[PDB]
Order: sequence, then C-alpha cells, then structure tokens
Amino acid sequence: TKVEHRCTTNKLSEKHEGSFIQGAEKSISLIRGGRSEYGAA
Amino acid sequence: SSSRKRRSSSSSSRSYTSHTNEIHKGKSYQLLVVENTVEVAQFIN
Repeated sequence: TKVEHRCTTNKLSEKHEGSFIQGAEKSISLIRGGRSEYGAA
Repeated sequence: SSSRKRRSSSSSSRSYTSHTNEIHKGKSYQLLVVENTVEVAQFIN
C-alpha cells in the first residue's frame, strides 16, 4: 500500500495611506496719507 | 505533505514570508514680502 496527502497556500496583504495639503496666500495693500508708524501697522 | 508506503513514512512543512514598508514626506514653504514706505513722497530738485 502507498498513500500521500498534501496541501499548499499563498496569501498577500497591502495597505496604503497618503496625504497632500497645499496652500497659497497673497496680500497686496496700499496706503496713502497718515503717519508712517500707524500706516505701517 | 505527508506519505506512508509498505512500513515507512515521512512528512514536511514550510512558511515563507516577506514584508515591506515605505514612508515619504516632502514639505516646502516660501514667503516673499516686499514692503515700501515713503515719508518724503517727493523731493524735486
């Protein structure tokens, strides 16, 4: 008598995370008249 | 795997595993300020 029994398996996992934040700010200002300390402020 | 023949017998097993991580970052900030003050807004020679 002869007997054989066998099994095999393959498995995977993956995970990801990602983030991207982007920003722009601009300001433009003009003042005329006044005194330079407060006009500066 | 396992086997018997006739008495004689044998068995075997395995694991293989591989794993990987990567993390990456880039940050940039730029500022420009250009500011002018005039206090004697005109001298005319």
